[PDB]
Amino acid sequence: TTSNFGIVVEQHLRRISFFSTDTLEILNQITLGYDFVDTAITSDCSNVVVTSDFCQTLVQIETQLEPPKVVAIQEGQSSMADVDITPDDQFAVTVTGLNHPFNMQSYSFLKNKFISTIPIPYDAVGIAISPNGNGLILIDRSSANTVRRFKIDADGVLFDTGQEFISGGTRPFNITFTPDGNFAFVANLIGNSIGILETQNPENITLLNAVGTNNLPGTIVVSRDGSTVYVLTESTVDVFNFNQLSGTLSFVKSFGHGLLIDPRPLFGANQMALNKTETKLFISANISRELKVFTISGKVVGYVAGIEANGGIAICHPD
Repeated sequence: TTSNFGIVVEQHLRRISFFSTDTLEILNQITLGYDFVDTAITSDCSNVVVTSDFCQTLVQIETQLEPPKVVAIQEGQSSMADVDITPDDQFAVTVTGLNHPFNMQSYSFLKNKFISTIPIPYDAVGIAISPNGNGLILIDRSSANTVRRFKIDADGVLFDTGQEFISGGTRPFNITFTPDGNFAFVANLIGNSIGILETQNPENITLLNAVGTNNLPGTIVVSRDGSTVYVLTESTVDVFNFNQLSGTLSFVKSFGHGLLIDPRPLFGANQMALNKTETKLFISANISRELKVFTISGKVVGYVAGIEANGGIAICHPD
């Protein structure tokens, strides 16, 4: 029972790998022959979820044994890409990938089945569930340069509020909450800016402002105290400080990962994660097909052996 590990998708091998945060070597490689996209992991740290696009199949696996044991394989109504889990670990929620129709789908970890399905707009990418427990869901709408607000209840039933909000810049692509659920950050992919939304009151969401970034911001990682924010770019990681009273993101510095990556074809899937000691960044390079590890200061620390990165990435974080 170790909690120094993570999981990464390799879409072209129709495979996934578990790797150690410590040694930086593979742990277990499960090959199921699906169209894999993104992953989530549980608070508990005990169960994982992987999605698939054209295969429209979600797989669930238990992580605490000799070799990792997959335990459910369900097909959804339609395709799947970004995933988040509710903060209580009871449900997993999925958003559309490339092939239509376009639906949001929730899945019960207890019942090991899907529970609700609702249609989402054509331009929908990225998903984020608030850690409050208030059950607010927000997704990006890339062509309407707006973000839309959804609901999931205690049962897993999904709802469409049809409330949309400016994203700050243009081509909103990925969203990430603060650990307390009071702000959300939207990566605006051509706008080259992060948007910042007031989400403490989900009946009254508002955009406050937007700070700019290097070319082509993909994924937002935020440290567990909420004061440091890391953004994955075509060429760099950017770090900002966040000020939780005034709602202001302040640039600190950037460093270049020297990797080839391209968010677009992974529909909102996080290609970066922080170890449990928020001391190092793990990056999943789409196109260099490498899992590189850096320190948050930019120091490169080394890559993992023989993983052809291609898709989402998640690291173990108990809490």
